[PDB]
Amino acid sequence: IILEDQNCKLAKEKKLLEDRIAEFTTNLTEEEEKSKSLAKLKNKHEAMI
Amino acid sequence: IILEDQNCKLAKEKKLLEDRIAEFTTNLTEEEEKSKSLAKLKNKHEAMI
Amino acid sequence: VTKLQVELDNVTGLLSQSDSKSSKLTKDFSALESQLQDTQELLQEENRQ
Amino acid sequence: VTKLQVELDNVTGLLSQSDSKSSKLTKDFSALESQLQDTQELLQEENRQ
Repeated sequence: IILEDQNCKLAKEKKLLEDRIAEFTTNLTEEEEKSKSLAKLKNKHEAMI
Repeated sequence: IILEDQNCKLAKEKKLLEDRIAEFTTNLTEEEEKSKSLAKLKNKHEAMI
Repeated sequence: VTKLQVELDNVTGLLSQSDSKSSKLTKDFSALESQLQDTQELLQEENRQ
Repeated sequence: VTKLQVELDNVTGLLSQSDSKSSKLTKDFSALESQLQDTQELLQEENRQ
């Protein structure tokens, strides 16, 4: 009986964690490209300079 | 044991997701720090270029 | 001019350090924000259950 | 020299704004810590009830 309440609680938490991970992981893709793209942008000014 | 086995494997998901969500969120912000840090440093090259 | 150029690199380093400190807080902000979402959203399920 | 001095003021202002902006981010990081602990305690205590 105690495991049912604990298992049910972990089930809802696991479902919400995976759903929230996609909301943050999706932004990491855009930030990863923007962060990496900005890195080469600084090198462009150095090469142009 | 069968119920504990499912809860045992399911508990790792809630713990892994909770532990991965902290790293995933920090990973997304890591690009912002590098992008912002590189953007600030790149601004110096822009003013110099 | 030559001294200010080298001095500008040192001054620019402080901007990255200050930005890293400010961006570092945002790293934990997204982690805590994502954790609060899993907890705040779970709070609604707690009352429902 | 004058251009580098102007950039130094902007660089000093950027680092100062970043450090000052980091102080405001501490409220969000500190608020989430108190909210996460309160939400975590509420979720944990909800299981006991």
